Amino acid sequence: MLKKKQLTVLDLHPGAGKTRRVLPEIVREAIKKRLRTVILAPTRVVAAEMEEALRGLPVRYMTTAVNVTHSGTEIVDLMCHATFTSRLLQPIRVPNYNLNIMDEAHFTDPSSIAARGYISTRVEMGEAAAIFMTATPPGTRDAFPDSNSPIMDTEVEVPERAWSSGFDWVTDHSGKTVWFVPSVRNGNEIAACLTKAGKRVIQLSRKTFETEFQKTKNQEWDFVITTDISEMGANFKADRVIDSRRCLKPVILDGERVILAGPMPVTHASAAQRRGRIGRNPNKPGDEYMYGGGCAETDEGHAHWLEARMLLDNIYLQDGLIASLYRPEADKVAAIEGEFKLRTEQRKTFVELMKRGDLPVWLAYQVASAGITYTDRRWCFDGTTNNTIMEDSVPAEVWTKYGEKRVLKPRWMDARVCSDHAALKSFKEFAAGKR
Ligand SMILES: CC(=O)Nc1ccc(CC(N)=O)cc1
Repeated sequence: MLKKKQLTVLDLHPGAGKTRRVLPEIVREAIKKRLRTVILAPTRVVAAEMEEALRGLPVRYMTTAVNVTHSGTEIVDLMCHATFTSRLLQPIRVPNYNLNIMDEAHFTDPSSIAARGYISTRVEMGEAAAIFMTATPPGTRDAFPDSNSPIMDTEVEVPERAWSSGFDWVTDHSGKTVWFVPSVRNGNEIAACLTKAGKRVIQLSRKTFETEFQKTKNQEWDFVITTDISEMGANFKADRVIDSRRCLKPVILDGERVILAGPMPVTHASAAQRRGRIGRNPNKPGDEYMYGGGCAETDEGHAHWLEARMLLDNIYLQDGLIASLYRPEADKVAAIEGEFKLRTEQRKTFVELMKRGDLPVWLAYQVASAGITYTDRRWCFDGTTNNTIMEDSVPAEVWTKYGEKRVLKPRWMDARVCSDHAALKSFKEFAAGKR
């Protein structure tokens, strides 16, 4: 694998030991061969599990998620997918790694897609080797891959709202269930319904994942209600998955606004990863996968692939060259390569709107490409009436940094800034000049 110009897809089935058995073998060989290596974890939770798998190996953990004291001499770096892409974007030196290992390489967040595009382009140029570790590579059509133990697969109507009757099988179960929902708001309704029925429920989503994931180890629970973030190597001691088979798809409308379309079917890769949370123990056959819908290729035209092009257009590679997306996922977007390349000062604004601003890539780009500076929040209030953000069925209002109460009416409307209470609270803080 470790040879220049090689990209290997390590596509062993879910639970086959890619992280705990194969990765340490690859890292030992890399260190022996004096290959400057990067390992990319999707989340801090996985970064901490990798330290356990790699313990005793000389690895520099470029994350506060790992409390270890480094030799200072390590030639293997470990960081999150997003950290890698972030550093490429910023005026910070990133080694031209000889070996690029991406764990959970199916992750479809924009920074992950961009990282795959950058790495696969360096491999294509003959500069680097890469290993993409995932059971579900891009364009996989298999929702039912192999497992460590047999799984009971059942197609069944899954509730997506509070219920009173008709779903006894949900609550009659005496084990532990991981339930994939299409949104935080949908999970909140199901969680409230299960709690009312006497169940102990933990909710996971991207913003809460590190804190709340620890509760799956520290407290007894009956249900975990999670969004798609638990497709990225989240492990549970569960005997059932309930899968809505539904997700939200961010869609850019008329290059003007972003909607959260759906819910709509998941990809085959997503369904396989959801299912792959169970069947992991060869001594515990008969874990259950209950699924409420079919699969479809809902990544086609999904905003994450356009946002990945916005990131990759702004990453230096060589002179004026621009990294291409990883070939198997390159047709998911219809962008003109280079169309999002920003001049130095607009690029800095773009980066800051994403890092400190915590704005979606698309929205960060619209603001930066308009020549607006990071702290200039006038755009949050001067949009069309149809861009009015609502809070409890009335227009959302903030006090501006001038101390004037104004309706939130952004010039560019991205549904992700108000998809749940936490998102809207954050965007209100942004519009008010509070970060
Ligand atoms: C947002 C923007 O300024 N331009 C844009 C380019 C291409 C597309 C189509 C696609 N899904 O690939 C959508 C939007």
